[PDB]
Amino acid sequence: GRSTRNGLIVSKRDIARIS
Amino acid sequence: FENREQYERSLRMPIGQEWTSRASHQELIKPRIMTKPGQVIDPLKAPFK
Amino acid sequence: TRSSVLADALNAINNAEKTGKRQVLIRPSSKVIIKFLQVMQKHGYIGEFEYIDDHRSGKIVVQLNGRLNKCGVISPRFNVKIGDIEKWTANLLPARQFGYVILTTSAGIMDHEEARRKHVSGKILGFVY
Amino acid sequence: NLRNQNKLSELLRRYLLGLNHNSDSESESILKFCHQLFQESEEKEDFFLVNLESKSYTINSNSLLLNSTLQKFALDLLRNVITRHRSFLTVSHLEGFIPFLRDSLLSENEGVVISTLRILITLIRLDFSDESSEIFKNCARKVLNIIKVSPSTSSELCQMG
Amino acid sequence: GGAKIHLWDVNRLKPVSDLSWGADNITSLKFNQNETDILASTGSDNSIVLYDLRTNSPTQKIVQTMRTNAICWNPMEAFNFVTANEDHNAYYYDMRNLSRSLNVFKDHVSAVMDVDFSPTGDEIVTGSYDKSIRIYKTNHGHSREIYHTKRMQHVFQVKYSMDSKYIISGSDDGNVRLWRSKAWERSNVKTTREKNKLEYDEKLKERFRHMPEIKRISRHRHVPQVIKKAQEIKNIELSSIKRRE
Amino acid sequence: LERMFAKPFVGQLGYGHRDGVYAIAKNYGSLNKLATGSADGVIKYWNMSTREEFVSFKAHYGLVTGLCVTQPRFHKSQNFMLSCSDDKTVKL
Amino acid sequence: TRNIPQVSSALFFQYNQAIKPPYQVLIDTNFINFSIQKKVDIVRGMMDCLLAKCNPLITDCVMAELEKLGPKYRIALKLARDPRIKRLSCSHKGTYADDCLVHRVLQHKCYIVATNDAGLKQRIRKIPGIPLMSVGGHAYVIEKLPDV
Amino acid sequence: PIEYLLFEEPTGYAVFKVKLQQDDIGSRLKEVQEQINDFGAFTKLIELVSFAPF
Amino acid sequence: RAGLKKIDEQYKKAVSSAAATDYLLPES
RNA sequence: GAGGAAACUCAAAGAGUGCUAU
Repeated sequence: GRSTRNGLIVSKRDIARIS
Repeated sequence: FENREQYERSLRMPIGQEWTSRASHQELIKPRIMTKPGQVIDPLKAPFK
Repeated sequence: TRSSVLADALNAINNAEKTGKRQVLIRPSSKVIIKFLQVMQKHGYIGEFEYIDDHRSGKIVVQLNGRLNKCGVISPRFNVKIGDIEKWTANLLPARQFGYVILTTSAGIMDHEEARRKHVSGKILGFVY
Repeated sequence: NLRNQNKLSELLRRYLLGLNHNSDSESESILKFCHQLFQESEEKEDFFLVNLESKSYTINSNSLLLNSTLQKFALDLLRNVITRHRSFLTVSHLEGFIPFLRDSLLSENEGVVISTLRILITLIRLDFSDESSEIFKNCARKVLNIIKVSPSTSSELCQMG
Repeated sequence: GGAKIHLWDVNRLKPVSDLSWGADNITSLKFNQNETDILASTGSDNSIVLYDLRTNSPTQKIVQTMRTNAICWNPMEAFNFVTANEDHNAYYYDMRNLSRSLNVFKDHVSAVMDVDFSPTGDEIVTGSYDKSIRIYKTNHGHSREIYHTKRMQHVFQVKYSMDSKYIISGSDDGNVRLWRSKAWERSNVKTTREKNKLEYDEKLKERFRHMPEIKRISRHRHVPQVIKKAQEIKNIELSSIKRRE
Repeated sequence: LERMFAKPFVGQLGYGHRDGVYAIAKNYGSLNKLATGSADGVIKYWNMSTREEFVSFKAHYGLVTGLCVTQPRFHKSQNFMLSCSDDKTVKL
Repeated sequence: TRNIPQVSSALFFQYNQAIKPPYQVLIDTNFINFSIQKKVDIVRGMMDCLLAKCNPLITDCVMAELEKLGPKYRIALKLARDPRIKRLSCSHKGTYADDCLVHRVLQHKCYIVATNDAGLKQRIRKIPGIPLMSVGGHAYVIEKLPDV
Repeated sequence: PIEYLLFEEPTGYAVFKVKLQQDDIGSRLKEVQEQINDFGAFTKLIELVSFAPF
Repeated sequence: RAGLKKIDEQYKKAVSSAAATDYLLPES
């Protein structure tokens, strides 16, 4: 996932793909 | 040192083999700290502290 | 856009570790922040840390021993399963056994280790390694 | 861990209190039972094998802790019995436990030694043979050794000493 | 030394005695080598506490502007010890009068993590987070030498070989390194001629120690670039304060 | 001459420790012996002459927060060392 | 005394009949870094790519090179120190790892070389019967290994 | 910590006394190893005290 | 004074010893 | 220019080796 000041960002598609 | 006079008096004589006798050369040169090569050096112990 | 207090604390700790500073002041404080900190501390990545109450949000000061490679808060809050946990680690940690993913479950905030041992699951918070 | 050991010590005390009210406490069988506790108390292959574990096992030895824990129970049970039942407080009944008392006196753990001192104080009045009498003399020497090693007299072991 | 400083005996599984000045935790300790009954400890509140076993109680306490990470007692001076402090400084202290320090060492740029006396008692070695090891003469306040390399990452343990001829360093990179106490000296037995000739260079160098040219050569060292920029900015900060005050 | 002779580094002790070294203890009675520890919980006893380990122990689950060598007088052939760690134990 | 090295007895033309499971892989410095980038375990990936037990070897030179890299690559140093990794001693002054691996390969013909450096890769390609291992995409790849 | 050395020769037993003890830490350093080859340095280390021929 | 005093005897003793070595001169 | 012969001859250097070089 992309890294941001707020924090690392993970897409919903990634969550489904990993899951 | 406190002034030059104390300095140059300390600086006046060389230590050299050409300049001073072989014996006088040896006592002028022997270092303050002397340790045996491969022996244990232990902390000092005082007589009655 | 302002960031969450957790993220700010994490970034401050990372920055200071990377500049070699040994003490960091974090403000504001929170139970999520503090709990995540003892998780780190149990894993030894950080040392002594201390809490100022100012009658307000509060402040922390953390001793750093330089063993922290990177710590971060992951987002968004997606749920994690027990028997599946491993793959997220493989995705979210540099290597197999290196690092600790932090997860908030019904039994509290904890690394995935005490998590799988307790057979508990819940929400992921971030990572430390 | 220590906190669990403290918890175990409490239960063993709760068990001991129950025996005090147990009818078995009045029989001679318990002395044999306490006797039982004392004696019971006293390259090419690796070239081929895949290894997936980077963690090494940590060395631990809790057998001594079991020995002391069992040892402590039997001393406390024995002292509780003899104080409660006067008939058991006799040389013949307690002759066999003397070799266990002397061994318990050398034990590293202070609590078991404390219980060893408590029973020995109970048996001081009781008559004993030549071999069974030196234990009192030896313990008098040991408590001085405890006092010598101990930094301060304000200690649970030393106070009992 | 943990949350509380405890005295232990090998043959007693429980802590034999409990020492404590206050509720604060203890970070480090070091027994004395000459008056072995005296002990000193370091606390997280920037304090140094002294103890005597003969009395079984703490004896004296002083609070510093910063925490001390390590403390070493002088092998040749029973009442004298050195402390590794977190202000890039190492402080030399006489036990009897702790209101003042005997000497101060300043040449590090990060907090000194470990300090050790030479078993001869006439040099001290300091380890710092700034990736360097410094050796100081006991009567002089500046290091005569600096050790370093890329491969060492943060000095956390520095020790003198018990013969005073080598220095052992432990860093966080996972390597324990050995160093010569004097870089130019060699461990081989010398002929009486070599011993006299090598000796002559010493007094003759000590003889003209402060001459301009010899200072240029003798003082010069290869220091990592990270350290000097820290030193150069530090000198600017100090000068502004001094010009100011 | 002294500068071009200034040749300080001599070597390293074997392969070192896994994690960072945080505790070193010297044998005040033996010249060529060290006990070293790291955050990995492993402790190593070294022969300085060989730069080789006498033995290595995974002493603690936690970090080796202290290390000392001793000659315990229990109430020539073997040496003894003491290790303490944040796991709330000290091992001889 | 003019000298012509003998061709290794292990080699039939371009075929290395000598190499058999389990294999030896010498690890190059870059190979650790790229491995961490792709989240591929050193041991599991080798045994997956090659379908055989793998006995990785890190020489002193490459170990020195990693721990020369600095604080940025402390992770690589830690992974390189995994106990399943064995370490190989060296007896030459230079810390240059590229030549050391080449010299070992010319001399002993059981060794796989795990590297990504374009400079190294062609040379080992010129040396006959040396399987070449690299990490590409999502897993490792073995080039000159007839058994696969 | 070595003060006497026992050596056995085909003619007999030879006992030596160690005047100087070599460094143990740098025992493998090249310069000390060269000394063992060098008679001049070596003679400083030890001396013959007794010899008992068969 | 003591350290500065002491070096002065290291001075005078050295020169006096050197004068004594004027005797060993092999010839005249 | 390339060489040859003679030596208790006269030189200029290189390398190794030996002998208490303490």
